[PDB]
Amino acid sequence: RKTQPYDVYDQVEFDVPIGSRGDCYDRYLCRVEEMRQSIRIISQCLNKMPPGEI
Amino acid sequence: VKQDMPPVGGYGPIDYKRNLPRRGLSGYSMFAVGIGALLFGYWSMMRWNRERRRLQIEDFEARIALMP
Repeated sequence: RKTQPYDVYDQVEFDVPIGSRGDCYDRYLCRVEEMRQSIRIISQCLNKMPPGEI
Repeated sequence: VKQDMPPVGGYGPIDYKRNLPRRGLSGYSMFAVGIGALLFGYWSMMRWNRERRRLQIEDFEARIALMP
């Protein structure tokens, strides 16, 4: 998403979480913060919706 | 006229904080409460034990004087 924008993802502000020790509790916390950043992308998407076309 | 669904007037903030209030107190207070209540129970148990020791000696007097 951050490297190759396949859509307008380059114009929403978030940060993908990184792991630390390559580990299942650590991977769990990575999933949790990916959920949190999905909430932030929903917030910015509801902020900047254009009334363009279907 | 147009009747799409844009955000009408903009939507407010949405929280994403890890908001953990950390309910409770320090652990030294927890040790103080535990040792205090434990020692309270020890003193009350000691007093009741020696009261029943007095009554147990009285029951021994009953069995001594009752025997011949």
